[PDB]
Amino acid sequence: EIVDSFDDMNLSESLLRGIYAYGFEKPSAIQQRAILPCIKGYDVIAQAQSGTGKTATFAISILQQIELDLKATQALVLAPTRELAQQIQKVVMALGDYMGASCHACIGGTNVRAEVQKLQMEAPHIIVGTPGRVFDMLNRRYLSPKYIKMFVLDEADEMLSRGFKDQIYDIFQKLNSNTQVVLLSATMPSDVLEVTKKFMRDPIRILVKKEELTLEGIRQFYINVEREEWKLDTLCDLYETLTITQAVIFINTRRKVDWLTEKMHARDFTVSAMHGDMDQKERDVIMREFRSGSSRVLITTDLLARGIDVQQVSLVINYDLPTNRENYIHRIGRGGRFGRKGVAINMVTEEDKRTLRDIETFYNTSIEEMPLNVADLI
RNA sequence: AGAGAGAGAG
Ligand SMILES: COc1ccc([C@@]23Oc4cc(OC)cc(OC)c4[C@]2(O)[C@H](O)[C@H](C(=O)N(C)C)[C@H]3c2ccccc2)cc1
Ligand SMILES: Nc1ncnc2c1ncn2[C@@H]1O[C@H](COP(=O)(O)OP(=O)(O)NP(=O)(O)O)[C@@H](O)[C@H]1O
Ligand SMILES: [Mg+2]
Repeated sequence: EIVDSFDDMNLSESLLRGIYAYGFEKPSAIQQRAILPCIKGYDVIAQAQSGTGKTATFAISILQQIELDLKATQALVLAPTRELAQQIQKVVMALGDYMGASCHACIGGTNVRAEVQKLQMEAPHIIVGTPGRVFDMLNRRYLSPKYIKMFVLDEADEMLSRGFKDQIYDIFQKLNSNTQVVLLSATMPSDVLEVTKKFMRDPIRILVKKEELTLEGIRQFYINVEREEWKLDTLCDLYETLTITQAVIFINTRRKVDWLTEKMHARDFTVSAMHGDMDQKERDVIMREFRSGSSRVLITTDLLARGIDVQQVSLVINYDLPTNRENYIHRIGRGGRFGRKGVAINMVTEEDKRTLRDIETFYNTSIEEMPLNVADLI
C-alpha cells in the first residue's frame, strides 16, 4: 500500500529526473497510495484533500505507462474547464521534460485549423482536454481511440454531474473495452460512487470521509452582512486585506461578476473578472495575469472553483455562498495549496446562515466570526 | 428534471 519515496516506485530514470527537476522531494499522501495501483493498470477511484497533489498522481502514472516508440495517443485526460485542462497539460509536460513524451491540450475556444493540422501530423501520446472539443476531434477522426489504454476523469464528480455525464459517456463509448479508468476528486458523493459501477471494473477505492475533508491550514470565517445590499460596501472595506496576497472572490452568476467588477472599478479598486461568457483570448489573458501576480484580486464564477492551482492565493471570499455543498470545499481549497496557510471568508446574510450551518454540519467543521486580526493570518 | 456553473465546430 504505502510507499513514501519516488525512488521506490520503479519509475523510469528520466521520469524520476523530471519529478526532481520540478521541485518534488517526497510523494504526498495520495501519491503514496494511488500511483502504484494506477501504474499497475487497475481502475482507481482516488480522493484526497484539496491541493495535495492529485494532478501528479495521474500524471506520473500516465507517463510511466507510455510506450514512447508508439506514435499514437495512449492516454486521455478530461477536465471540466479549459483553464484546468491547460494547467494539467503544463504539469504533464514538466514532469515528462526528460522523457520525450508528447502531451497536447484539446480544448474549446482554440484555433481549430491549427489543432487539426497538428493532430494530423503526429498523434500526441497524451491528450488533456475538455469534453466538447475532445468528442469533436474524435468525431472528425483526427483523434484516434485505437491505442488509448488509459482514461482519466479529473474532478470526476463534476464530470459525472447532470451536464457532463452524457458527454463523458459518449466519449467512453468510443474507447476500447479494456481501457483503464482512473477517477480523481476532492469530493466523491455516494450517488457518484454508485454510477461508477456502470463503467468501472471493481476499482480500487482510495476515499476520504466527508467529515475529514477540510484542511486544518485553512481558517474558515464568516462576516455578518444582514442584507445582500451591504455586501458591496463590506467587500470594498476588505480591499487592503485582499491585496496582502492574492484573493479569489466567488460569485454564483456571470451577470453578478460583471456587476460587482464594474462597481469596484467605479470606486477605483483594481480587480479582474473571469467567467465563461468572455472570449477565450480574454480568459487566457486574465488567467496568465493572475498566475504571474500582475493582478492580485480575481472576481469569478465557479469556472475557477475546481482544480486551479495558484500557490500565492491565500484568501478566498465567498461573496455568494455556494448552493452545492461539495463546491464549498473546492472553492475554499483555492487557497492553502500543498499545506500552505489560507483563509476563507463567507459573507452571510440572515437568509444565508441557514446554508452556512448546513455546511458546518456536513463537514463537521466550525466557521467562526471573522476576527480583526485576520490580516495577520494571510 | 430544470435553473445556476461549466462543457465542440460554425
Ligand atoms: C457532433 O459533435 C459535437 C461535439 C460537441 C457537442 C456539445 O459540446 C458542447 C460544448 C459546449 O461548450 C460551450 C456547448 C455546447 O452546446 C451549447 C455543446 C454541445 O453541442 C452539446 O451541448 C452536446 C451535449 O452535451 N448534448 C447535445 C446533450 C455537447 C457534447 C459534448 C461532448 C460529448 C457529447 C456532446 C455536440 C456535438
Ligand atoms: N510531491 C509534491 N511535492 C511538492 N509539491 C507538490 C507535490 N505534489 C504536488 N505538489 C504541488 O501541490 C500543488 C497542488 O497540486 P495539485 O495537483 O493541483 O493538487 P490537487 O490535489 O489536484 N488540488 P485540487 O484539484 O484543487 O483538489 C501544486 O502547486 C503542485 O505543484
Ligand atoms: Mg486537482
